[PDB]
Amino acid sequence: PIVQNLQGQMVHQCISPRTLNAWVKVVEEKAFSPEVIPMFSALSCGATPQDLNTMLNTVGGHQAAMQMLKETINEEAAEWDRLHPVHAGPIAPGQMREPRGSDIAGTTSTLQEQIGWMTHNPPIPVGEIYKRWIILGLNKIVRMYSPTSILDIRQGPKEPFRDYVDRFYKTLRAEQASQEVKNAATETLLVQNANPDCKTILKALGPGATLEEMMTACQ
Amino acid sequence: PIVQNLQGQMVHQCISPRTLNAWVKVVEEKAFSPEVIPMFSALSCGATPQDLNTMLNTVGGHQAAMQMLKETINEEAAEWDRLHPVHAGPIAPGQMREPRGSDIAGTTSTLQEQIGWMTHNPPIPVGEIYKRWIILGLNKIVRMYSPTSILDIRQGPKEPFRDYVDRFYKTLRAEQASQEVKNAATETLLVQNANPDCKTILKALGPGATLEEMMTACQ
Amino acid sequence: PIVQNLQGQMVHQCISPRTLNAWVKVVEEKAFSPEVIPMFSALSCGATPQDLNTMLNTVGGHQAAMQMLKETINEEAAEWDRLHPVHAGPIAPGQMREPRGSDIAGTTSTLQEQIGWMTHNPPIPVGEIYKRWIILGLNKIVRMYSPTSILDIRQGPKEPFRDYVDRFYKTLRAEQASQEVKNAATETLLVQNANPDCKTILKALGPGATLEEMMTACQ
Amino acid sequence: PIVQNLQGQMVHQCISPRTLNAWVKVVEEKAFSPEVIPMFSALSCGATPQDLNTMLNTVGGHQAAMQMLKETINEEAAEWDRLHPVHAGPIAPGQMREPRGSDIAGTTSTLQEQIGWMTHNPPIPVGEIYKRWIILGLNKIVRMYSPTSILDIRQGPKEPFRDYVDRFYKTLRAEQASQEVKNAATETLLVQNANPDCKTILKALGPGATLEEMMTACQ
Amino acid sequence: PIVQNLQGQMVHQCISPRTLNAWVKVVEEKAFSPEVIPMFSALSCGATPQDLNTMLNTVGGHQAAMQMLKETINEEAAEWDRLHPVHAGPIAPGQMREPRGSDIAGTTSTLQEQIGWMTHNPPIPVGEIYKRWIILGLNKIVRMYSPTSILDIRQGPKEPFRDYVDRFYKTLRAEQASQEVKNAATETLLVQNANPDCKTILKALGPGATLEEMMTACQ
Amino acid sequence: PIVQNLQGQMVHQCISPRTLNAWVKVVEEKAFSPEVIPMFSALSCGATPQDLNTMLNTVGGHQAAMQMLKETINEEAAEWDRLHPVHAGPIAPGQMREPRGSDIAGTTSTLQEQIGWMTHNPPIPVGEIYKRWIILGLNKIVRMYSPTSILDIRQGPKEPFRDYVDRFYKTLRAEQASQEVKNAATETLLVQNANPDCKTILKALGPGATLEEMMTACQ
Ligand SMILES: Cc1ccc(Cn2c(=O)c(=O)[nH]c3ccccc32)cc1
Ligand SMILES: Cc1ccc(Cn2c(=O)c(=O)[nH]c3ccccc32)cc1
Ligand SMILES: Cc1ccc(Cn2c(=O)c(=O)[nH]c3ccccc32)cc1
Ligand SMILES: Cc1ccc(Cn2c(=O)c(=O)[nH]c3ccccc32)cc1
Ligand SMILES: Cc1ccc(Cn2c(=O)c(=O)[nH]c3ccccc32)cc1
Ligand SMILES: Cc1ccc(Cn2c(=O)c(=O)[nH]c3ccccc32)cc1
Repeated sequence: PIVQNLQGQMVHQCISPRTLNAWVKVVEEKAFSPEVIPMFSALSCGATPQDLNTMLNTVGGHQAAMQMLKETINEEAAEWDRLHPVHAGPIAPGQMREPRGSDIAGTTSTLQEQIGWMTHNPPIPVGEIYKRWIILGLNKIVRMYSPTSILDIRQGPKEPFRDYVDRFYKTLRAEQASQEVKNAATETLLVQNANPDCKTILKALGPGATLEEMMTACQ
Repeated sequence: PIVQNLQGQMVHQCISPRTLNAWVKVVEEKAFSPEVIPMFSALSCGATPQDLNTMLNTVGGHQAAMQMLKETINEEAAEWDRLHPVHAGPIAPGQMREPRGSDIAGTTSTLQEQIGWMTHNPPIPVGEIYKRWIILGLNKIVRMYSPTSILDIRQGPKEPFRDYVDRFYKTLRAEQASQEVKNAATETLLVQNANPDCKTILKALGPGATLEEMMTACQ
Repeated sequence: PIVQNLQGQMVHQCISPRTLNAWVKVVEEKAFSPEVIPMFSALSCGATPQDLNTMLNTVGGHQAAMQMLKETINEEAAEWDRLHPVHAGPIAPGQMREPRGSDIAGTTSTLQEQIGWMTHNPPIPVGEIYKRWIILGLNKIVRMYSPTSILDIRQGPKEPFRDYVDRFYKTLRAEQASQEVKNAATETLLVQNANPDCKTILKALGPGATLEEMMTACQ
Repeated sequence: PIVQNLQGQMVHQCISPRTLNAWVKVVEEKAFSPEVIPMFSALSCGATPQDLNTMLNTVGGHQAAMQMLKETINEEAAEWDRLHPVHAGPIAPGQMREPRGSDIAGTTSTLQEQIGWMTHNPPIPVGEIYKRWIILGLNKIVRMYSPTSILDIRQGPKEPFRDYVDRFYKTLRAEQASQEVKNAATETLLVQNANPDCKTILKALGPGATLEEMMTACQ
Repeated sequence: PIVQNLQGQMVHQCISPRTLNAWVKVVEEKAFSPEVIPMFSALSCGATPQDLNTMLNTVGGHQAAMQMLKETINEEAAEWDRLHPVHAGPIAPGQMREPRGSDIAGTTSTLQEQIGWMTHNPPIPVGEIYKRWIILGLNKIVRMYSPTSILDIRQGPKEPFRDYVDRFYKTLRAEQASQEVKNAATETLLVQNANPDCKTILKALGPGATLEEMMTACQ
Repeated sequence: PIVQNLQGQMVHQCISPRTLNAWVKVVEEKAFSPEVIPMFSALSCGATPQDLNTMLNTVGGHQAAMQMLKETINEEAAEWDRLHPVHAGPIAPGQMREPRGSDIAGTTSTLQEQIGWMTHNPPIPVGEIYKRWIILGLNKIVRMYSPTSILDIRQGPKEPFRDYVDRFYKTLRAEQASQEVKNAATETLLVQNANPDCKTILKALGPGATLEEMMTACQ
């Protein structure tokens, strides 16, 4: 990654063993559960494109997912190239060349070039650009691997309401419902899919009930 | 987080793998037992709003709780906006814009803006403001998930007094009794809910007994 | 805590995840065995009052003990206030206010105030003052939770002498005998409570025997 | 390794215990699964040739592989010597000698010489040169230890499509198919080797289907 | 401990959680096996007397040993006081007082005084002095807890010679034989205590055999 | 060890708990398997003689090996003294004395002297000299503890060739065959000791086959 030292200049540091191991293990333990994404983003704070490739490449399973991710990355790279075409022909001696999609994705750029872009004034933030493409890809994967439709999350006759809501919102997160929909579901699908007893209590609370109020009601 | 380097300027550091892992694991092991809150506060020492979101987002279960927390955060954000309305229309070139509720909660502000606020002279402490909202939310959750009323904590006939008081005060903490009430209960509910034998000893000590004195008495 | 950076000024650092975890785990594993106290003292080296509260608050069990500790802290705070009354009425603009008991215990003071006191020239060492109160409290707890009187530590007929002395001194430590008494017991209670065979050997060594000499004798 | 200190000069640091242990353990757990290579590359970020030898030498098993790697390294060294012959006869007093193949591989050069080369202006990057030779060798090993031809990866009658694609791409990675071939296989061998039911669905999608589309289709 | 910062002045650092935990665990796992001593010495590199007390106090078992150690420390302290008597009466304002035995052992000196002594020019190395007393004490303990005389280490009829020599030298180390005796035993007791078969081979090698030669002979 | 700080001067640092623990554990787990040696060398990067003694002394078993190592060290020390005799009689006030063998081995020199030698301009590298003696000793031990002659490594009738070559080269490493012999064995003993079926294939490849070619052939 690129970090500020204790004196305030932006320099390259090696990715740490603790970072490498954290990411491998989270993938091992959680696969593409949705909370893996924010972990990825945090573990790659300051990453160069080289670093981002390192983290993805150190993953041993999930190779169907990694191939899908490559496809997504190529799509975004191709759109970058449409928006930001680069000059063919030789570089001005000693000067910074402009990055193409494949330079952002780290496949045609050197570590030195990446550093040069990211520490330019002002920065050409190739690490952040590539990270956004990667996350775009990873979210598609999360959605793909989500095993259950929200329509099939229904409260069991003996299932505590709390346990049911946990299942409901865990499913909506993986299915990647917007926050509008997450904020709205509380007045609709969450009640409809509740068991008869709690459905009756919830119906009676009336509209505009907070989730806290609904959960208290069905305790 | 924002830290002082070894030379005394306030700079942004990446959230560490050890921090990320600590929080995930405490949640995994303790859920919303009350001691989780002070751990959260300590693990997020110096956090930006981005960092606070990271820590909350890396939590994989408890999604009913995380939705309730969003609701709390929106409420506080809306109150911030009532108290501190911001100018519509374009920013003075190169100048710091004022933060709205959603900028404090990190949903409409960039990391760079957050840093700018938090390292201004004097600071607009957006990390601390958002942390307070989050903790407000988390305490509601603790109270919600508290499984037992203090009225149902009664000393067993063979239950050592110490074990009973531990249960009593653990329950009061989760139910979020004030310190007035915690300091007062020792002369009332704690005696009433004791077993017959210890109740008799405690009754005889007379009023004004310390908890240490009560515990010694029923040893 | 407050630390010296690599350049020699006194600055605030976040309490580390390793520190937080160390303390929680020592409490989990050892409860209020006496060696917990020196661990507490070492883990809170440089602590502000905020830090000390953090460490105590992160403890999930032992709530009877934590309530007793609050009582002790209030007692010491009240004695501080008797010895060092503070001016009512408004603070001199920009100047340091004097700390009350509850400011030392971190309940009415901000982190910024605490830092200001502790890094004043010369320091008002609020972290060390509060730590002493806490330890005073913790020692009471150790003594309370000590399960056995020294009078009931007697050497078994087949019990190796070494194992017996270990039990003896472990018990005296928890019961909080002075070092005078620890240094004296070797000529008295330790012999009296030994088994017949070793009692005879010890009696014959005569007075002024070191513990090393006594232990060699009964090997 | 050679690192930038907090002041911006290039200096030698000892290889860390965490690094040493990481590499030994990844080899212990994964042998020459393909994801071991990018881990090696990341764990040896900034390595001198001495460091690279350390990491290889600390491996206790896999000695057939380590012998094959020596052979590869000798081959590359011999090609370096063909391209970059060095002056026989004595060194200019106080001046930097040019590196031979065996100096790059760390077998005839001292740590001091290695440092001198790598921190020259401009650097003679002996660590990166040797790392490339090592990786060249390691990839041969991965391919050698790959247990299954891609022709034998066929979807089971009850095998979920996702699980089959994971097997397929894991195998192609170890067999070291190019990215052209990985990007192409999706329209050919992957369909042919699918089970009858999914083969029919895939055939009907038509050509130009993304892997995401294929995977959705056979869900 | 007292350390050199990154700028070259001698300053006080907090004892680390990793250090505290290392020592507790080595004692837990190895008790007073002889190799515990060099671990103690290394873990307390740079220690103040306060730090040394911390490490000893954090030990929960072995209280007979800790009492014996106190006795040893008092003996050395008393000898220090005989050799280096201090002026009674008040300290020169602002000046360094001379350390008594109990100031070296950290029982009558403050951390600030300890630091003042240890960073004086030239240093009064109170940490190293106290460490020597402690080690003197610990060696007595090792010897006390050594379970077997060297006279009872005899090679079994089916016991490999190597395993026998390991037992022999492990025992001599705990019994604290000098290096003269360790270097000499190879020509005497080690042969005498060997089994008949290896005794015959060893006898025939003749005098002046190295341990390597003896071990090869009885392989 | 002696390290470069973040400002570029050579200073003494305490050996870390992580280093101490790494070495003890590698010895516990691997004994004197050959890969232990390069681990030792790496873990003692920058070591003073004091540090080297620490690492050796913290080893609790293998005392026959540690005695043999002492003997080796005395031999090298005695040869140093033959080559580099030192002046008897008093040191020039304030000046650096020359190191004898026992000063290099850390038995008659102080830490301060060691530091003085190692940070002299130019350095008298006593840490590296002693490390070489130690490694010389350790290699003898590896060879001694090697359980099997290369003549007894023969391929089983159902033993995969790869598994056989691993056994072969693991044995040659412990027996400490030169690289000439390791590079040569592939055309001789490795074929002769192969099973009949693979022996026939190998014989037919003809001379000059790489190990990669041989291994492919017998797959
Ligand atoms: C066809 C294509 C698309 C995108 C990439 C980017 N990329 C790398 O360069 C790399 O080393 N590993 C990667 C792992 C997983 C996804 C993309 C990776 C490569 C090839
Ligand atoms: C409707 C609404 C309210 C509050 C927030 C703040 N927030 C984030 O921005 C985020 O990334 N994760 C969060 C996790 C748990 C609670 C609030 C989070 C978002 C949306
Ligand atoms: C009545 C009373 C007495 C003392 C304290 C001090 N104190 C805190 O402020 C805190 O946050 N946690 C604490 C945990 C355990 C003991 C005292 C704590 C609070 C209340
Ligand atoms: C014949 C030959 C070729 C290459 C090398 C390079 N090399 C080292 O120097 C070393 O110490 N360990 C190594 C481990 C595994 C591969 C090559 C190593 C040595 C000998
Ligand atoms: C009578 C006497 C002798 C020596 C000491 C020194 N000492 C401490 O001060 C301490 O806090 N813990 C200690 C643990 C184990 C041995 C000596 C310790 C105290 C008392
Ligand atoms: C007779 C003799 C030879 C060599 C040494 C060097 N040496 C130490 O000084 C030490 O403290 N531990 C050591 C452990 C294992 C080998 C040599 C050690 C001492 C004595």
